[PDB]
Amino acid sequence: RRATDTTPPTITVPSDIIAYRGEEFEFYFEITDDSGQVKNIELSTFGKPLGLNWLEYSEDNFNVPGNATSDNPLRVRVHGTVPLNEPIPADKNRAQFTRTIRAWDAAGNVSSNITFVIKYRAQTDKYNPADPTITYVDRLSSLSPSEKNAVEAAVRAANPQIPAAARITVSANGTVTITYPDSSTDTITANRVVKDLASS
Amino acid sequence: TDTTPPTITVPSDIIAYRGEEFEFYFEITDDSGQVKNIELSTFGKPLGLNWLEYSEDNFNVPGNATSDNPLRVRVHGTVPLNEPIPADKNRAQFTRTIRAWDAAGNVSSNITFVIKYRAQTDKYNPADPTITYVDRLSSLSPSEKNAVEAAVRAANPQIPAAARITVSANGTVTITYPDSSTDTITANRVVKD
Ligand SMILES: CC(=O)N[C@H]1[C@H]([C@H](O)[C@H](O)CO)O[C@@](O[C@@H]2[C@@H](O)[C@H](O)O[C@H](CO)[C@@H]2O)(C(=O)O)C[C@@H]1O
Ligand SMILES: [Ca+2]
Ligand SMILES: [Ca+2]
Ligand SMILES: [Ca+2]
Ligand SMILES: [Ca+2]
Ligand SMILES: [Ca+2]
Ligand SMILES: [Ca+2]
Ligand SMILES: [Ca+2]
Repeated sequence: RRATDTTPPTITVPSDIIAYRGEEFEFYFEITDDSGQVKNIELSTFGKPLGLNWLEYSEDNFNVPGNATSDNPLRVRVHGTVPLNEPIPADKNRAQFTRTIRAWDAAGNVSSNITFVIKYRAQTDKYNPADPTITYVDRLSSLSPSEKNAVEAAVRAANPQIPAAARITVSANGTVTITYPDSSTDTITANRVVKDLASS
Repeated sequence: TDTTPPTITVPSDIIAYRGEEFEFYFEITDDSGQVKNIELSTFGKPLGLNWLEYSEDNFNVPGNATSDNPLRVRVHGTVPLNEPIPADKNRAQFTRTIRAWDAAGNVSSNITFVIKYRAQTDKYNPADPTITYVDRLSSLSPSEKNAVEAAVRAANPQIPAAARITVSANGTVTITYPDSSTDTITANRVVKD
């Protein structure tokens, strides 16, 4: 029987972390140690500061005997919100943060940093608007105020899954813009939104 | 023998707003106590206001038009939403005449009445919304624009539901009424940092 614990904790990372700007997300690390106890973790940029102040996790159940067995792993909930204005470069391949995690057991053994990747995307990547019920108008090239109100309400009614803080605007010819809270957009062409009342 | 025509009181300030139903009353009296009928015209010529209507309830009945209880003729209508408004507001009106007669056939002279009409923004005056706090005064977010619109709407249930409230980058609010006239609420009454 081995006199001392010389083996560091083992960490399982989520494989496909995807976050949308302005929306709360969460993911879990799973950690075990041959001793059954994990003391704490470190999120870093390969040993350097994490540099992501919006990322957080609970230290609940840290450094408790039996908190990290094979049958009952330590489950660390990481969560936060990618800032609304977080820059997305021209190549969306680049809209991600590669970071590292490691963990200590209660015997001074620390694991070697392993990577996880937080991919972040514009809100319109998450949302796909359904077409509204058609609004019938007097002039296709010049909607009235009530007709624009109606169009907005129709687009809203057809899409309850879309954020309430998204703003729906309507042009003179019934073209619909949905601007999500992160200012990314979806467009609905007028021919899918309005029809001439007299012709119909 | 009745030889004297009825007398007619008209409202002094008939003011109608485009697309919105108005109502007013004529009050008519005759010495006999009875008024037979009235006629609305353009100084005797056709009235030419097909959107105007009046009630003929209680016409030509004894005692329908006494000094104490005059004949009260309800007039109502809706000036067309797209009725053109002259640059000179003194011409934004219809000048018409009413005459009335008793059962003896004594007819009054043509009495003038004027229906003034105005854009819907001449009626509506938006109330202050609760202030919306924003991150950047010169560049509102979609969420903040939504909040601004919501607040303006909540403060103004008297403004037509069909009116459209828009919000610019700096929180300036535009209210566009059904007849396409507008009101503006300056940013300073709407947003704060
Ligand atoms: C939005 C953006 O530019 N994202 C980058 C990201 C950032 O540069 C950084 O992580 C935030 O401080 O960095 C990515 O690249 C890393 C390299 O900078 C590092 O030298 O090597 C890493 C190797 O795993 C990694 O490639 C990232 O975090 O994936 C690239 C990403 O587009
Ligand atoms: Ca160990
Ligand atoms: Ca989309
Ligand atoms: Ca008389
Ligand atoms: Ca009476
Ligand atoms: Ca006004
Ligand atoms: Ca006024
Ligand atoms: Ca709206």
